[PDB]
This record gives sequence, C-alpha cells and structure tokens, in this order.
Amino acid sequence: PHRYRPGTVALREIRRYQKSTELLIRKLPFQRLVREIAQDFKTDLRFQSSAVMALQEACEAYLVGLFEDTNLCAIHAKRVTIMPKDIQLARRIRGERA
Amino acid sequence: KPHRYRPGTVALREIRRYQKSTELLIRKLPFQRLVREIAQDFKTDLRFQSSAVMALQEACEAYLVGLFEDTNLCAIHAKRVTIMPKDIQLARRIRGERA
Amino acid sequence: KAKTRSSRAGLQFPVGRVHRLLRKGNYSERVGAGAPVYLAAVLEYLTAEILELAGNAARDNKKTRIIPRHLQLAIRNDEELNKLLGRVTIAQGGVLPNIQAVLLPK
Amino acid sequence: KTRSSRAGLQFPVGRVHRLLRKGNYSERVGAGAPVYLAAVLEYLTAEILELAGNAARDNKKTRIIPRHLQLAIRNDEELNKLLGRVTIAQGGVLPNIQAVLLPK
Amino acid sequence: KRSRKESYSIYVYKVLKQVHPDTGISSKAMGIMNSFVNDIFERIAGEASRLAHYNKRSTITSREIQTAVRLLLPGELAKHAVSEGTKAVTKYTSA
Amino acid sequence: RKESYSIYVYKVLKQVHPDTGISSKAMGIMNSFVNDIFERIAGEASRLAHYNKRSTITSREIQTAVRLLLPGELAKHAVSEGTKAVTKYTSA
Amino acid sequence: NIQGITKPAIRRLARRGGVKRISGLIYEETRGVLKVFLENVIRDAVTYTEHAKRQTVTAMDVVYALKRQGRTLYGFG
Amino acid sequence: RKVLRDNIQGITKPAIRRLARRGGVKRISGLIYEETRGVLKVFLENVIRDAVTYTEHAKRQTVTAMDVVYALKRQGRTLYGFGG
DNA sequence: TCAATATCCACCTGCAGATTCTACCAAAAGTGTATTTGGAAACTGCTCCATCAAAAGGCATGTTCAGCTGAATTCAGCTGAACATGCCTTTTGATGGAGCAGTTTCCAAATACACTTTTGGTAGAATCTGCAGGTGGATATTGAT
DNA sequence: ATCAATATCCACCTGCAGATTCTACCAAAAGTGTATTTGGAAACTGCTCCATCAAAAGGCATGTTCAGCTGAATTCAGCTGAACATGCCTTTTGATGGAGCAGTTTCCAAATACACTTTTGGTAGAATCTGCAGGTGGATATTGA
Ligand SMILES: [Cl-]
Ligand SMILES: [Cl-]
Ligand SMILES: [Cl-]
Ligand SMILES: [Mn+2]
Ligand SMILES: [Mn+2]
Ligand SMILES: [Mn+2]
Ligand SMILES: [Mn+2]
Ligand SMILES: [Mn+2]
Ligand SMILES: [Mn+2]
Ligand SMILES: [Mn+2]
Repeated sequence: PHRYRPGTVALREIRRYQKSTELLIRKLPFQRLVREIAQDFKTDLRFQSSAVMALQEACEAYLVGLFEDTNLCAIHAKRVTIMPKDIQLARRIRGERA
Repeated sequence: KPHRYRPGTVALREIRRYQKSTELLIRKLPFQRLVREIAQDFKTDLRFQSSAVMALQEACEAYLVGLFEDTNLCAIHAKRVTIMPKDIQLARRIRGERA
Repeated sequence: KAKTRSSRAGLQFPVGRVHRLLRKGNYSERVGAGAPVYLAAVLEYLTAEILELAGNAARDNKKTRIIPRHLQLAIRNDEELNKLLGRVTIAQGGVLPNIQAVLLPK
Repeated sequence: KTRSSRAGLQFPVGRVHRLLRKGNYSERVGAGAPVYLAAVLEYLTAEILELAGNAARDNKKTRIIPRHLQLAIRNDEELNKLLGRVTIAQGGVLPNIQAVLLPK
Repeated sequence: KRSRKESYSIYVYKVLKQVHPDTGISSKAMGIMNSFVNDIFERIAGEASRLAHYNKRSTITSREIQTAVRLLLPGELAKHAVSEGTKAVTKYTSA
Repeated sequence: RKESYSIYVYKVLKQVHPDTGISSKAMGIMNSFVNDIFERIAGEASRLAHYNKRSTITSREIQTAVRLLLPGELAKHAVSEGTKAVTKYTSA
Repeated sequence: NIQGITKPAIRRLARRGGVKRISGLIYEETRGVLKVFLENVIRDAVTYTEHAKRQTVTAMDVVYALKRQGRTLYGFG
Repeated sequence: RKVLRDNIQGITKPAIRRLARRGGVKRISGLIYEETRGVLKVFLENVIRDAVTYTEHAKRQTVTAMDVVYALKRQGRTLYGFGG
C-alpha cells in the first residue's frame, strides 16, 4: 500500500497550478452565475461571448490575489491554514471593507 | 506615597486623549527641516509656501495614524497586543505599497 | 430683465459657473444645456447632505460653528459618505474614537 | 515623408496626434507632443517585448504568449510597478511558495 | 492688480443656512467644503467625458452627468442625488 | 474598420527578436497596454496643462507626465528616447 | 446559483494563490466575497450597457467597469 | 543657513508613539520607532518628489500648496483643506 | 540507506489550428496656403518667505523599576487532506432563426458663437461674538491594603 | 470591601482672533441674433447570440481514515510602560530684506482651419508553422521498514 503524507499533494498542487495559467472555475456554472447576477439590474440580457471571459478572468485573477494576501495573513498569525478571519483582515486592509 | 498605574492604564488613557483631538502630533520645526532637507536633495534653493509644509505634515501624520491602525489590526490578528515591525511590513505589503 | 439660470432651476449653486468649468475644463467637445444644471444640483445636494450631519455633530459637541472635526465625524459615521470619501483625508479632521475591543482591560 | 519615419520610429506619430486632439486633453496639441509620446510608447513596447521575448526562449518557444508577457512584467521591478494595478489575461502568477509551507 | 480668486464659498454658506439657520462654519471648514465640491465636480465631470467618449458622442448631456452620478455615488446617496437632479433640470426647462 | 497598434508592435517585435513571433492574445495584451499607457501619459499631460492654465499640450508636458508616471530608470530611458525622437524629427 | 462554484475550484484557486491548508469554512466565505466582486463589476458594467442604449453587454462594458473598480484588465480591447 | 543633515531623527519617539495612540495602538515594540521613520521618509519623499516636479514644470522656485496637493492626489492620497 | 510506489521531466513525433503573408481598397495622414493666437521675452508691483532675536517652559531624553507580554513548550481533540468510488453536470460540436448591434441619409432641435447689457462675486475695511484657555468644584476610575 | 490619588468632567467666565456684515468695482453670467452640426429617427443589413439536441468523460461529491495542526494552559526571562529629574529646543511674535510670484504688454513662431493629393493600415484571402498532447522510458521524490 502507498499514500502521500498530509499536505504533500497540496504542494505538488500549488506548483502545478502556479505553473499553468488556465482558468479554474468551470465555464458553464460561472456563466449561469453571471447572467443570474445581471438580472437584479437588467433583464433579458445577452453577453458578448467574451464579455464573460473578461468577467471570468478578472474574477479568478482577483480571488487568487486575495488568496495570496490571505495566506500571508494566516502565516503572520503563526498558522498555515487560511481561515475566514484572514480573508477578512486581508480585505479590511485593502480597503475593500471597513 | 507614591501612586502608580498598572501598565496599559495610561496607554488606553492616551489613546482616548488623542483620538478626541485633531492637533498635529509631530513638532512643526523638526518636520519642516526634514521636509526642506529632502526637497533640498531634488532641487536646491527651493522655497516652501508656509502651507505647502502644513499640507505635507497634515498628509504625513494622517498616513501614519492610518498606517498604525492597519498595523494594530495585524498585531491583534496574531493574538498580540504590541505592534511590531513584522506588523508594519504586512500592513504595507497587503496595502500594495512595498509588495 | 434677466434671471440667473440657477433660479430658473431653483438651485442655490452657481449653475452658470458649472457650465463654464465644464468648458474651460475641456471634458468634451460640447455641453448640453441641462448638464451644468443637473451637476450643479448633485453638487448642491451632496454639499447640503454633509452640512446637515456636520451641523448635527457640531450641535452635539455643543457649539454653533462647524469645524473640520465635525466634518470628519459626519463623513466618518455615515456609511455612504465614508465610502465616497474613502481615499480622502480632511486636514485637521482626526479620527473616530475607537479603541480596539481586545485591548481594553478584562 | 511619414512624420513617424521622419522622427525615426515605428509607432504612428500621425495617428497619435489624432488621438490627442480627440481625447479632449487640451485645446491644442504641440507638434512634437505626438512624436515624443509615440516614442515613449514605442520604447516601453520594446522594453516589454524584449524581456518577454527572453521568457519565450527561456521556456523554449518562439511565439510570445501572455504567460511570457506576465513573467516578463512581474519579474522586472520597474515594469511590475508601472503595471501594478493591471492584470494580464491568461497570465498566471509567478512560482512562489512561502518558506514556512515548505516540507522537511 | 487684484487677481480675485473663485470659490463655491458663498453658496456653501447659502446651503448652510438652509439646513442650520443658527449654525456657522469656520474658514478651514469652509475650505474643506470647497475642496469637496471641486473633487466631486471633477469626478462626475470626468466620469462623464468618458461615457461621452466611450460612446462616440461628442457632447456631455445632462443624461451623461446622471449616469456619471449613478456610477460615482453609492446607492441611497445616488437616489437622492439623481432625484434632486432631474427635479432641477425639468423645472429649469420650463423657463 | 477597427484600429489597433497590432502592426506597429509587430514591427518593434521583429526588430529586437526577429526570430520570434507573437500570439494574437499576446498582441491583444500588448495592444491593451499601449492604450493604457497612452491614456495615462495623455491624462497627466492634460492636467499638467490645466494646472498651469495652458491651452496646449507640448513635448514638455508629455515629458514631465512621463517623469511623473514612469518609475526609476524606466523614466529616464523613456524621456531620453523621447527627446531623442524629437530633435531627429525636427531636423528633417 | 453561487453554489455552482464547486469546492474543488475554490481550492485550485487558493492553490494558484499559494495556499497549503484550507479551513472548510473558507468555501462559503469565499463564495461570499466573489459574489460581491461580481455584483460590483456587473452593476457598473451593465450601467454602461444601459447608458449605451443596448440589450447586449459587451467586453468593453466589462472592461470599463473593471477600470472603474481599479482592476484594469488587459487583453480584451 | 546651516546644512540640513539627518533630520529624520527629529521625528522623535514620543511623537511616533502619539501618532500610534491616535492610531489605537496600546503597546509599541521598541524596534517600531526606527521602522516608522523608515516609512515616513519613503512616503515623504514620493509625495515631495512629485510636488517639486510639478514645481519645476511650472518653472517656479517655490513649492506651493497646490503642488503638494496635485501631488498627494497623484499618489492617490487626496487631501482637503488647502485644495484651494 | 534500502527499495516499492507514484509523479515528473524529457527526447521524439506527425497536424489542423491559429499564425502570418498577400492582394486590394476607403480613411486617414501629408502638404499647401492662409488665418488666428497661445504664452514666451521683458518689466515692475509688492506678497510671502527666509532669517534672526529672545525669553520661556513645553517636551524630550535618559534612568530606575517591575508588571505582564511575548515567546517557548507541552498536549490531544480533531479538522481537513489523501484516496478510493460512483453518478452526473460540463464540455463541445454544429445548427437555426433572429434579436440587435451598426451604417447610412437626412434634418429639426440643440449649441456654438460674437456683441452688448446687466448683475452677482470678490476684495477690503466695519463690527461683531464664538469659544479658547484658565479656574474649580464634582464625579469616576484606579489601585493599594 | 473601604479609601486615598489622579484624571476626567463640565459649567462659568471674558477678551480678541476669527468670523459675519457692510459697501464700491468688473470679470462674467445673461440676452438676442445667427451659423453650425449633433445625434436621434427611419430602415436595412448581417452578424453574433440564445436555444435546442445528443453523446462520452472528466469532474465532483461522499464517505472512510488518521496525520499533525490548531488551541488552550503554563511558565519565565525581559522588554516596554510608568514616573521623574534634567535642561535642550521648539514656540511665539515681530521685525526686515528681497527673491520671485504674478499682474500687463507685446510680438512671433507655432498651432488651427480648409480641401486637395497621395499612402496606409485594415479586411478577407491564401499559404504556412507551431506548440499540441501522446509516448514511455528514466530519472526524482515520497515514504516506510
Ligand atoms: Cl474564522
Ligand atoms: Cl443637457
Ligand atoms: Cl510641441
Ligand atoms: Mn542634503
Ligand atoms: Mn501571552
Ligand atoms: Mn448686486
Ligand atoms: Mn475650553
Ligand atoms: Mn526681484
Ligand atoms: Mn499598406
Ligand atoms: Mn507538450
């Protein structure tokens, strides 16, 4: 039998994704999410095929950054697991909230 | 004979004292030199408008008082009550200043 | 016999000024007739809205004269104004009394 | 006779002169302004394509793609500051794993 | 030989009386106010120029100013803003 | 017809890396870049003008703009590269 | 539909982010911030579609909005 | 007159301490004092540089309030109170 | 170290799939000429800034002490990563009929424009008064015993 | 659970520094009569965009295990707050000299207006080139005895 010790796939995972540049969220779900949000503002709306990519990109790209800032906040607290609180401080600092 | 406060009593005292005020905390003159000095080193023989200085001091202190909160938040985020350089680097790092 | 366009739209702000600054400031080739009006209003409104809270803050501190501090408190307690003026700093303004929770004695 | 070749550049001084009188930047635009700007533009484009180019080879490809442009930017400090609040589409981050997280 | 400088100072005062008849405002505070106006002015007008440009239209209608406000001001403040805005334009147009 | 700095960029590319090419998306990135810088430089240029009550944007403005916008060395090479381009244009 | 952004995804994200361990609580908290982000971007974007007198949201609309939010995006005109 | 030299040390400790109370800080690590000057100096430079640049582009030998302001503005650290 | 297991890096290899080069054309840049005009080169006017004096006590600095904070360890209840499984939205590959984004072609309304009145807005000396800076009795809170 | 010891609180108080009014100038809104052109308003044309339809597959979701992370609880060396004495500046207010900021005057070299010629710089088109993604051996790493 064989198994990689806890937190080793993650590393191989980090290196993996950091190496790529492909989107991670799933297209279809995301669109459904977009379009849905857009409703609260204007109905019967069509989105340029790429107008979603723009959103898709801007989005993944924003989160990843927020994560890096979150990871630093987790570490700074002597931890190694990002928690909701980190994600918050990260933002309370960016000026995004409070 | 004599009295004496436990450490923290005057800190919280001052924190209250200065958040209720809006006076500049740095001494004007020392700040002025620093300013002329720095300017001095970009273009010599510069003259400053009495206010140009005030603007800068007003802006500076605010930037820091602002920097110190985000700092104090980081000390507390690591279950500490004393801000440390570790904390200023983070604040600034996350802000995007010294990435 | 002429009348300021300000009154025509019944505003307290200089509707003529605004139109001029829209031109002397080159923002666009031309400028509608209501542009200065509309904007002038939005400006009068916002200025009116923060003067209302300032004067209150000024009334609480127990004085009859708005000063920078009051404008800080005003702008800093109203969620919406605070966001409008998030990356702004009021000279002589100060900060809102606020000791972090975990620092207080136990 | 193209004002551009005149000033010895690849970027459109002409066009640029056109975009200036459009943007509603100032009532009138000086003759050298377009030129000067175009150059400044061509320059940075050169600075970027170069570095990016190296990244393309450093990876072994011959077609410069976003990932190369991205590496080229964030790797260099100056550009990284210039384009600090910008995000390259199809860019990816730069390899980075905090020491603390590391094994053994 | 004089060089008189402008300011929205007289008007802030007119509005101050409207919301606080007895209340008065200091020089510095008046200064803070005056800045506020120009800032906001610059923002809205800017946001405007862009809409107009982004839209190949060469003029800033009071309609751009509005979309500017909607884009610039946060919710409630925007409602009210827009309100007072239309109320002044329509009234105006009726000589 | 829609325009872009697609061709010019390509010239500069084939001028420092004759051997290599450039992806469409990369071109779209590079393209988005020129424009941004353009706007940044032209804006700050515009304000430089206004602040000083001038109704014409000159090289002097652009330059300063460039001084204000671009960081460290990036600043200098640009300014140079720019002033250079100026004289050489005025000569012919 | 926000639950559509599956956990595994939010995690791959935190990977590119450089995160090793993840608190199960994150996943919702993250779905939270994300929606705010999109609510913000689209409202400002749609407004553009609107003022533009259209029924179709273009990339530009998204782009201009991103710039507004200080999230400049290169690569889509 | 006299030569302006290492004046950052003017921004004493009592002060940095103060700026930190109004900031809400109750306990200050001793190494903080030197860090603050570290940043105060960087901040002050960046703002002042842009200012003077503005001063130069206006062929003036004096730094004016507006300069300092168009400066802070540029830096995204917009100030009100001298703004005019 | 010694392996058994699993991931990973690396020559090596044959195509649409984007890429890149062409072959032609409106839109746009060049140029010729002519008509304004922004604002740079001198000159004073005369604020606003530099400096200097001087006397005072507001503050800074440095030292002694020790309260209590940070930081180092120890411990085990579990949270969340690794892994194996099972079932299902996602990806995709056209296809269709058309909602709409755009292109023209005019044109009535909306602006720019140039001059001449007709006033608000300013700047500058009146003429006030908030409230700053003390002055002192009550709370209110702290910390010793 | 009391009781000094300090600091925080307010209400008065009173002069003057900072408003708040009170009058004389124009830079600048306001009219009116044109001259220009802007951006809807029909109206037509092809995109591009939903909207099905139908399969294979990654992908996702669950549930099982337990490695080792996060948290709470002590503990002790030292750091950083408090308090105090010392006496070094920073303030304060005014005075004087004068750089140089900032209103005028002018000319010029430079920029803007028309409109009449060439070149581009985009568009599909046509002819290529690459990085794709599949292999599959050959190490690298992990991990366990
Ligand atoms: Cl949490
Ligand atoms: Cl209008
Ligand atoms: Cl020029
Ligand atoms: Mn020096
Ligand atoms: Mn502790
Ligand atoms: Mn009058
Ligand atoms: Mn008092
Ligand atoms: Mn002189
Ligand atoms: Mn050609
Ligand atoms: Mn491959």
